[PDB]
Formats: sequence, structure tokens, C-alpha cells
Amino acid sequence: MSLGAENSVAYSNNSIAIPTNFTISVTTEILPVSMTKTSVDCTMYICGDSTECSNLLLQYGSFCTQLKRALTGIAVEQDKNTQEVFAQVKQIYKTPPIKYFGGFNFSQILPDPSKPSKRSFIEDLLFNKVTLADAGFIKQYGDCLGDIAARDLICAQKFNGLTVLPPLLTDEMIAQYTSALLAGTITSGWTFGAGAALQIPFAMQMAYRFNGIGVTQNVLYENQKLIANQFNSAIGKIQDSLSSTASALGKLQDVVNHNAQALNTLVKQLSSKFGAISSVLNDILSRLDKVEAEVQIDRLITGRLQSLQTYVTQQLIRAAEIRASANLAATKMSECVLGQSKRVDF
Amino acid sequence: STECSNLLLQYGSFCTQLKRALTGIAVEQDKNTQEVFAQVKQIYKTPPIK
Amino acid sequence: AARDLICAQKFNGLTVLPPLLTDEMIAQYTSALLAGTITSGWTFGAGAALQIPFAMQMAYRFNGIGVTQNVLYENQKLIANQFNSAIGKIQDSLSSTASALGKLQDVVNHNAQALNTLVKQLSSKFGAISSVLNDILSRLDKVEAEVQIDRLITGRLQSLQTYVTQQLIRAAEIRASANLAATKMSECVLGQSKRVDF
Amino acid sequence: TLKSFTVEKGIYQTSNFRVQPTESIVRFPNITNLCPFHEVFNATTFASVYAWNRKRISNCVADYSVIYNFAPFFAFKCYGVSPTKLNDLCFTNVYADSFVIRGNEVSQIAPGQTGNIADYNYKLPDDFTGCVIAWNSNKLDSKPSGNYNYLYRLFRKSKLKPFERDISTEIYQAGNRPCNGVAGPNCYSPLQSYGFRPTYGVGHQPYRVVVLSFELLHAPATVCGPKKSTNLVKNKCVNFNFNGLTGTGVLTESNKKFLPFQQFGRDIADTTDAVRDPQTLEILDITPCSFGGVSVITPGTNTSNQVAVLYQGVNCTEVPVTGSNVFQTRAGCLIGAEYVNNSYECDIPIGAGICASYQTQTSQSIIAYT
Amino acid sequence: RTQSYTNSFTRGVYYPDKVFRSSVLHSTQDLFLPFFSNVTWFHAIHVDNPALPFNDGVYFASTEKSNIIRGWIFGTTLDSKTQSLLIVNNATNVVIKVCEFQFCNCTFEYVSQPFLMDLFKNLREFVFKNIDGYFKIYSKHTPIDLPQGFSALEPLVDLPIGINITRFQTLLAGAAAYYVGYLQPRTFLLKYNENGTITDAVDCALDPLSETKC
Ligand SMILES: *[C@@H]1O[C@H](CO)[C@@H](O[C@@H]2O[C@H](CO)[C@@H](O)[C@H](O)[C@H]2NC(C)=O)[C@H](O)[C@H]1NC(C)=O
Ligand SMILES: *[C@@H]1O[C@H](CO)[C@@H](O[C@@H]2O[C@H](CO)[C@@H](O)[C@H](O)[C@H]2NC(C)=O)[C@H](O)[C@H]1NC(C)=O
Ligand SMILES: *[C@@H]1O[C@H](CO)[C@@H](O)[C@H](O)[C@H]1NC(C)=O
Ligand SMILES: *[C@@H]1O[C@H](CO)[C@@H](O)[C@H](O)[C@H]1NC(C)=O
Ligand SMILES: *[C@@H]1O[C@H](CO)[C@@H](O)[C@H](O)[C@H]1NC(C)=O
Ligand SMILES: *[C@@H]1O[C@H](CO)[C@@H](O)[C@H](O)[C@H]1NC(C)=O
Ligand SMILES: *[C@@H]1O[C@H](CO)[C@@H](O)[C@H](O)[C@H]1NC(C)=O
Ligand SMILES: *[C@@H]1O[C@H](CO)[C@@H](O)[C@H](O)[C@H]1NC(C)=O
Ligand SMILES: *[C@@H]1O[C@H](CO)[C@@H](O)[C@H](O)[C@H]1NC(C)=O
Repeated sequence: MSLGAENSVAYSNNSIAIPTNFTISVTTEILPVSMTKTSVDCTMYICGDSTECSNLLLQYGSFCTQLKRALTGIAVEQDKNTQEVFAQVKQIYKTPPIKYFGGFNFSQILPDPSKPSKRSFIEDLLFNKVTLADAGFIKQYGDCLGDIAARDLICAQKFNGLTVLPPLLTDEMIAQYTSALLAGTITSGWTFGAGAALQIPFAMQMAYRFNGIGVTQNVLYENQKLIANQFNSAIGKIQDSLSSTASALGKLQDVVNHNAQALNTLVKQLSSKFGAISSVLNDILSRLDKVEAEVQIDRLITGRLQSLQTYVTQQLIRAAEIRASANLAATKMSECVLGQSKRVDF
Repeated sequence: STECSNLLLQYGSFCTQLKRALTGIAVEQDKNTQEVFAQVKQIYKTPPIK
Repeated sequence: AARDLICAQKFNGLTVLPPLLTDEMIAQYTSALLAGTITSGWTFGAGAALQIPFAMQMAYRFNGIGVTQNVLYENQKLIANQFNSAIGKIQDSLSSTASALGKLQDVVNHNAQALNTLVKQLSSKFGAISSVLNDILSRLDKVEAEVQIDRLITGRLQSLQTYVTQQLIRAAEIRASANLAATKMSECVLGQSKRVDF
Repeated sequence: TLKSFTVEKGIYQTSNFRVQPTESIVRFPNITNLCPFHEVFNATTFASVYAWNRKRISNCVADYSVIYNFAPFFAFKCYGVSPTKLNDLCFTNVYADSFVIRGNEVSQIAPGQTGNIADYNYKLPDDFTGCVIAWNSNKLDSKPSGNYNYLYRLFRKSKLKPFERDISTEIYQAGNRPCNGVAGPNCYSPLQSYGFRPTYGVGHQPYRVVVLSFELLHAPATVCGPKKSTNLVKNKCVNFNFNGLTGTGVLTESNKKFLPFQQFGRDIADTTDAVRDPQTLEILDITPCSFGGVSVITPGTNTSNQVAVLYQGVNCTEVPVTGSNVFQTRAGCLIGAEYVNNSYECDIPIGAGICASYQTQTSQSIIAYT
Repeated sequence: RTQSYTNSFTRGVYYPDKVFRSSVLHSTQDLFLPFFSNVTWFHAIHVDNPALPFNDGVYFASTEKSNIIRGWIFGTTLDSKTQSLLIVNNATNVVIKVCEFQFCNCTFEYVSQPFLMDLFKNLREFVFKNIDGYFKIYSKHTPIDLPQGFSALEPLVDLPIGINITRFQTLLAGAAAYYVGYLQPRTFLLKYNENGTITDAVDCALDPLSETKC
């Protein structure tokens, strides 16, 4: 592999280099915040309305209350994650109808009322790139109960007690929170992150930002058209980059694929025998007497409990990682959207 | 052992999960080293005068 | 004549993969970072590398910390001598005491002891008559050896799953430390930090 | 479900609701002939273990409780099944192997065993799903002068594969000198005879063995048990017994593409999804009966005792049977809390932008809002 | 005789059981004909010993546009001690014997429609396997060298013969051409579509790419 292009700085003790021109550039950072909230029923998964398996599972122990408590804590933690990241403004601000912000466009990030869901055009692209599976209660127990010639994994996991709970905040409320944050940032600056919102013209706010980074404010006012055109061209470049390349959102897509493959493995583990004569309880209870079927049902109960505990532990570790990423995203929203940051490469 | 291997295939699919977890761990360590050290786009060099 | 633990863990299917970046490449990365830091300042982390003499860069750093820049130019020799003596003291403290690298040495020790106890779990019976599969195959018929082999399979699966779970938790801790190290490299090597005790 | 007598404010998942089955159906084929176990069990003579017979039992109803009246054995030795459940399930083909061995060698009529009978005379598969019946016979298979009509094989070049016969009678050649018929010092005939006498010990008595080998459901079923059938009912939660396969669910007419040789359908979790009726050749889907999750929304026990109940993931035109107000939510409908047109802060979360709270109206009740 | 050699590209796939599966990638381990195996082409013309061995399976495939092949006599030693399958295309009977009379004591005799119901070259593929004292005949009539594509083979008939088989010989009655390939124990990955047919399969021993696919 190549580490990079070779370079050598022309160092001398009476030589300096000073730039004569700048470049306004718009980047993009994608951070996971929450993941899928799942709910697992033990009696339908391990036993599946068999009375003898239910009696032996009650005779076994109290692991299932612990598993239910862990999954409930994970779901409440993801609701807390989304509420921590997005709900940082106490008032839903609104933009004025006039959209002349000093020559800056801001037309592809502010909402438009054409869609029923008030989302911007870049937000519509970002919701179109991620192919969401298990989005909540979308099946609603009506398509699974009917006759489909090609059954999917969602009905097979629904029939085994493996469900998916919907998030507390709908996407309309998340879009409203981001619209309020954008309106406050455009019309106020950093003054809406301390107290009440203070209006200021956007050119003078941008002069304040240049004074923040160490450049005198006459540079902006004598080059306002060039800076506005560079910002518009950067917005168009990230527009074309999000339209063309489909590999940018591979963190959120990986989160969705990880949850889907975990539920698929949990479904597929039901077909294992675990040393018994069969993997189904009905054939065991119909082909044997009580005493031997007790042993076979005990083997299947132990195997399915071990599989379910493995799933719960992996979900706990993934929830810890997602919570760390959500804390990073909340810090970035607090320090970079609500103010100007002096931290290098943050 | 053939008998143990047949019983292990008869057991379940735990081992692909273990292999997947260990592979994800190793890829994560390589990503850790890359995101800590590889932060510069070019390899600079000091002049011969020190 | 005396077998090491590496052969005993390699003969049981436990291997160690090499890292993607060799130590020469990491040394090249650190040397490039040092060259950019001492020939350009913080300007090589924002755009192109812009050259500046080191006295003017240290005057920038003192103006960063709140001291006027005439302090350095009237005390340049004293500051250079103090820096050289400090570097010599770091060299002497690294030559004398080896207890400073007890995070990296503990990482190595933790991985070695985890693989060693994973090897040592193969000598346990788990309720069977023997810890050797070949003695179970040769000593019994099919039906009883299936029971003993099932017991050994369950015990070894439990041990290996325990090892995998502990490795996942240690990997999460190591990833958090690596994120902290990346933030420190981005904020303190590539620029001057205003955060107290960072 | 909390193992306590006081309940704080919040939403709690208690249990699941299930639609219980109402009827029970049994579907067996239209088979009326009787299986001839009698022709197997008393015969004038049985065959030797190297030339064991095999009788095909098919296209008849089988009663396994009349086995005990034909031979004076002790009990069945069943592998894979149990002898008391043989009347409640149906096979496809049942074989019966009949031979006479010594009492030392009855233990070699088990799967996974080696020896002399289970190496060159009669070998059972390791996946055996049958029953071995053996009883003593000293009054019919022994003579005071010696009964020499029973033969067995000692010498053979290789081991027998499971379920195969060798009726060849050729002179063995264990030496390096070929003989081709001369029974010399290195060539022996590998068929010796038991010298059965009545004045032996109990371990050397002849034992008549009948081995029943069962073939499970991979075909249309022919050898069933003695149970009556029931008319097929659809679109209802029942219990079904399709050819010994027991389960609970609803049955609907299917639009699938079953081939003539295929009889069952299976899902990803290897559970039965579709079944073919044994009397009329039509395909029926098996969908489990209606279920879901039940959550309880309550204020504190010190506050009041009013309860709203949420049925997760259903539109409740489908509940079989809390309060009397019904409101529909994306997370399933909420029963017991009225929907107000105001909007406050979230007190008790429900899902999809809906919360619940315990507030007044003018008379305290649980309300739901956005 | 005129023994020749050719390539069997993807044929030999049969249904492993009698369970309907749709939209499921199933993995089975049974006795299949390997992909891109080297099969034998026989241009036997009589104006020639057909005593082939068996070796755990026969692919038997004939490109005959007409019906000039009667059946296959199996067994170990076939010198009027014990014969085997005596299938005739007379559309009346399929007689199976454990006795003599190789060509002109009754074991399981079977009556159904003739195997060659149709009149393009119309390749006939058969599978003869014998495990656990049981014998299966899978067949599929593919209307048209061996062609390209995955054509699944149905269990059209089953047979409880229960005898030993070591050799294999085809009975004609001018010009004939039939293929013989041998089955091996291999692991496959079959693809069921929405109609329950096996439209594609992956052999898990051919190349490392297919092993990665499995
Ligand atoms: C500073 O850079 C900008 C572009 O980054 C230069 O603007 C370009 O100038 C050329 C020459 O007049 C035009 O053809 C382009 O259309 C301009 N681009 C934009 C986006 O306005 C600018 O001239 C540079 N200034 C100096 C002093 O070099
Ligand atoms: C802000 O950007 C949008 C998006 O490019 C501009 O809308 C385009 O306007 C041109 C000319 O009116 C049309 O040809 C395009 O079809 C529009 N694009 C879309 C997606 O609608 C908009 O004009 C810009 N704002 C200003 C003030 O120029
Ligand atoms: C098969 O079963 C059906 C059940 O209704 C019956 O009407 C029919 O007469 C049976 N066929 C024979 C040949 O007994
Ligand atoms: C067998 O059949 C004969 C005649 O059919 C009968 O007399 C006898 O009691 C039966 N049972 C035994 C054990 O011989
Ligand atoms: C539930 O049933 C009603 C009436 O049948 C129907 O209008 C509605 O679309 C269904 N689904 C939901 C989610 O309410
Ligand atoms: C099959 O084998 C023969 C010789 O064994 C060889 O000549 C022929 O080319 C082979 N066919 C192939 C590889 O397709
Ligand atoms: C019939 O077949 C048997 C072997 O199955 C053989 O012993 C007997 O001689 C045959 N009958 C005649 C008439 O050849
Ligand atoms: C079939 O007969 C042969 C004799 O050539 C014998 O070696 C073999 O063991 C027999 N059984 C099989 C192939 O199952
Ligand atoms: C399944 O069969 C139907 C009916 O002929 C046909 O329309 C459809 O294309 C088939 N599906 C596939 C994948 O061939």
C-alpha cells in the first residue's frame, strides 16, 4: 500500500508562506444515533403454545424476566438517545417568508410544503438512500394472517414471538426539530443556544464567524459575492455527491443489516435439534411417552435459552456502542450547530 | 474426529456467530490503528539542516 | 525439548492474525506528523503546509497561551536549554523505569492469559469419564460415547462463548481508548489546545 | 408480574393474548383392511438368522395392542418411539423380520452394536426407528436329540451393511492355498448349526425375534392407527391431527403449486406451513391463531385504579372480546383512554408520537394525545 | 463399443426429499453428480460388452429421439442366478425379479404409464441410487451433446427391490448413443423459486468461489 504522496516543506529561518485566497468547503459527517427496538416473548419462541414445555420452562427458572428487563432497558435507552440528540431547543422557531440571507441560498436544507412530510430535498435523499427494514409495526398482523405465495422473514419472525416496537418520535417530529434548529441558526447565530433568540443579519453573523477564526471582517464584506457563490457551489457538489454515490450511508445501513441478520439468526436457530430426536415439540410429544419427552424437551429448552441469551448479550454490547455514538452526536450538535468550535478537526 | 464433527453440525450454528464476532473484532482493530495514525494526507520530510 | 505455549495454542486451532500496518509504516506516519509539526506548525492540518521559522511558531504558541511574544525573543536560549534538558530527563526516565508502559504490557498480558486459559480448558472432564475424545471413542460403543461427546461438546462451547464475550468487552474498551487517542492527536499535535489538563 | 402490591406510573408489558381453539379435527386416510400381525407372530417354523425373512405390511390399519396376545414376551424394546404411543400415529411402510438366535446374542439386535450376529448375519442401521421383540421358545425350537435346522455365519470377508442379506453358501478360503471345494485345514464351510437341547442354561436357549422397522412420513400414508376421522373445518382456530402431525392453527384454501409427489410444506424454522389432506387431495395453509402483546398503561396505585390497555400491533376490529373508548395508534389500538385534541408534554409514552396522562376534564380519567 | 468422453455441464440435480419449499436457499448433503464432471459417451453399434460397474450411482442419459432402449439389468453376477429391473416400453408392466431369465418366481411387479410418453432430441435423464437397502429412480423428460441449464429431476417412481447391486448393463432389444456418469457424496446449495422448482444450484467443491458462495 501507499501511505501518501511524498512531500518536503521548503524550510528556512527567514522564509514564510502566507495565503492570498481562500476556499469555502462543505463536508458531511454521518453518525448513528438509535437502533431497532425489539421485544421477545419466551413462551412463543422456546415452546410455542405447548403446555408441557411451558410447565418445564416455569420449572426451569426465572431467566426470561431478566431478558425482558434487558430488552426493555435497551428500547428506553434508544428513545433517550434520540431525545438527547435532537431535542435541544425549547421553542420551535420558524423562518421568515423572505429568503434573502445575504446571497446565500439555503433552499435545499429548509423545508418545503409540497410533500406531506415537511422534509427538505437533501433529507428526502437521505431517507431514500437507506433501505429500511423492520421500520416498526408496518405489517400490523394483517398481511401475515393472509395467504402469500412467498412468505418473507418478517412473518416468520412474527409467528415466533420476535417483534419490533415503533420509535416514540416520528420522522415528522425529527424533521420539525431539525427545521427549528436550522431556523434558529440562520436567524440568530449562537445567541439561541444561551438564552432567547437574537436576530442579526446573516452577513454580519458571517463577519462574526470570520472574526472568530482569526480573519479581519473586511475580507468578507469585500468578497461577499464570491463567498456566497462558493457556498452555493459546495451545496450543489454535495447534492450531486449524495445523488450519485450510494456508499456514503454505510453506517446506518450497517445498523439496519446487523439488526436484520441478528433476528434472522434467532429465527434460524429454532430448526436445530440440540441432540434430541427432532427439532419440533409436537413430534416429540406425539412419538414418545412422558418420561423420554421430558428429556428431549429439556434439551431443546436448554439450547433455545442459550441462543436467546447470546442474542441478548450481543444486543447489549451493540446498544452500548450506539449510545456512545449518540453521545458524540449530541456533543457535536451542542458545540458545532449552536456555536463555533475552536477544536481542531472536530 | 468425525463423530464429534457430526454431532457439532447436528448441534447448531453457534460457530459461525463466533467467527463473525472475531472477524468484526479484528476489522475494528485495523480501523482503530488507521483512524489513530493515518491522519495526514502526505508524507512530509525534514530538511538536512537541523 | 520444552514446548512453548504458542505451539500448544496453534495445534488446537487458536491462531493470531498479523496487523494490516507494519511498524515501519506507523513509524513513517509519526515521522511525517513530526516533520509537518516542526516545519509548518498547525497549518498542515487545515490546508497545505505553510513554512514558518520555529522561533515565530513558538511566538505564536506563547501568544496562544496569553503571554506576549517579546518574552520568547528575549529568552530564547533559556527556553531551548530547558526543552533540551526536559527531553534528556524523559530519556533518562524511560531508560531507568520500565513501569510506565504498564497499559500496553497489560494488554499483551491479558490477551496471552486469555488464550492460555482457553487452551487449559481442554483438560477438563465436564462430568464425562475422560478429557480425551479418542479414549471415549475407543472405550465405549456408539450410544454411550455419544452422551460423553455431547457433554464435552457442551462444555467446550460454553468455554469458547465465554472467551468471545470477554474479547468483545475488551475490544469495546480498546476502541474507546483509540477514539480518545485519535481526538488527542487531532487536537494537540495538529493544533494548540485551550482545554485545561487535556 | 412485578411481584409487588404497589405499581408506579408507567407502561408495563404484562402478557400475551391468544385465541383459544374451539374444535378438534382428525384426518386419516380411507383404509379398512386389517394388518396381518397374526401371520407373522405364530408360525410353524421361523428361518435362520443368515436367511431372515421380511414381510411387507401395508394398506391396512394396525392395532399394536393385539401383539401381546400372540407371543409370551415381556415388553417391547422400541428405539425412536414408545410402544404405548404406537396407536396414535401413522406410518408409510412397516417391515417385519423373523429369525431365531441364542440368548447371548439378543443384545446384538440393537443399533450401533458389533459382534457375530450384527457383523455377518443381521445388521441394524444406526438411525433405527423401530422395536425389537424377543421371547424364549424352549418347547418349539429345541429337541432332546438336538435341533439342527437353525444356522448362522461365522466367516465372511467383509462386514455386512445395514439391512442386507447373504444367502450364498460357498466354501471360505482364509488361507493362501486355494481349494475350490476341498474342506481342508484352511478352508471351512461358514455355516455352523446351533446344538439346541432343552437341558441348557437360560443363556443358551433359543429366542424367537421379530423386528418391526418403521418408515416415517415421506409419502402417502398406508399403515395407520385405529382412530376415527372428522369433517374438515376451515377459517377457524382448531386442533388438527393430519396423519399423526399435531398442531393448532387455522386452515385456509391455498393457491400454492404442490407437485403430485410432494405432501408437506415447511418454513425457514422447519415448522409445517402447508399440509395435504389425506382423504381429498387439496392443499391447506396452516396459519397460527391470532395473538399479540398486551401492555398496561396506569398511573400510580396511590393515585387511582384506572387502567388503559394497549394491544400491540393490531387494528382492533380483531380483538375477540380497560374501558370502553377505542382509539387507533400505529403501535396498536388503545382501549380505555379517550383521545383529546390538545397537546401537552409526554407523561407516559406509548409510541409514534402518542402519549397518555391522568388529567381532569372539567371526573378524573386517562386521556391520550399527541 | 466406441468409448468416448464428454462433459456433463450442470445436469444431474434432483429433488432430495418430498417437502415443498419456496424462496428458500436450502443446503443438502446427498449423492449428487458433480458439476463439470467427466462422463462417458457410448456409441455402441451392433452389426461390445455393456457390463458396466455401478459405483454408488448412475446418471444414465440417452439422446434417443425414438424408443429403442428397454431397460437396465443390475446385480453382481448376472449369469442366470439373480436378475434385476426388466423395464419394457410396451406400456403394460414393469417387472422386477430376484431370479433368472435375463432375456427372452415373481417379485414386486408394477403397472403404470410408459416412461417414454412423448415422441428437438428429448434427452432422458435417470438417477439410480441404492442406499440403506432401498432403491430410487428419479427421472425428468427434458425436450431439446448435453445442453446448458439446471433442470431438476423428479422422483417419478420408487422401488423396494432390496437386493445387492454391483454391476449395471443396458438392454437395447442398430445405432445408439447414451451417457453414463457416476454419483459422489457432495454438498449442494439449491435455489427454490416462488413455484417450488429448483432453478439453480451451487456445487460446494468445484472452485473456491463456489465454496465462498456456500
Ligand atoms: C480566489 O479564488 C476564486 C475562486 O476560488 C477566484 O474566483 C474565480 O475567478 C476567475 C477569474 O476571474 C473566474 O473565471 C471564476 O469564475 C471565479 N470563480 C468564482 C467561484 O467566483 C478569484 O478570482 C480568486 N482571487 C484571487 C485574487 O486570486
Ligand atoms: C437555490 O438552489 C435551487 C436548487 O438548485 C435553485 O433552484 C433551481 O433554479 C433553476 C433556475 O430557476 C432551475 O432551472 C432549477 O430547476 C431549480 N432546481 C430545483 C431543484 O428546483 C434556486 O434557484 C437557488 N436559489 C436562487 C435564489 O437562485
Ligand atoms: C376415500 O375417502 C372418502 C372420504 O369421504 C370416501 O368418500 C371414499 O369412498 C374413500 N375411497 C375408498 C376407495 O374407500
Ligand atoms: C397360531 O395359530 C394356530 C392355528 O392357526 C393356533 O392354534 C395357535 O393357538 C396360534 N398361536 C400359537 C402361539 O401357536
Ligand atoms: C385495520 O382494519 C381496518 C378495517 O378493516 C382497516 O381500515 C385498516 O386499514 C386496518 N389497518 C390499520 C393499521 O388500522
Ligand atoms: C475425460 O477423460 C479422458 C481420459 O480419461 C480425457 O481424454 C478427456 O479429455 C476427459 N474429458 C474432459 C476433461 O472433459
Ligand atoms: C426361484 O428363486 C429361488 C431364489 O429366489 C431359487 O432358489 C429357485 O430355484 C427358483 N425357482 C426355480 C424353479 O428355479
Ligand atoms: C455386493 O456383492 C459384492 C460381491 O462382489 C460384495 O463385495 C459387496 O459387499 C455386496 N454389497 C454391497 C455392495 O452393498
Ligand atoms: C410461477 O408460475 C407462474 C404461472 O405460470 C408464472 O407466471 C411465473 O412466472 C412462475 N415464476 C417463476 C419464477 O418462474
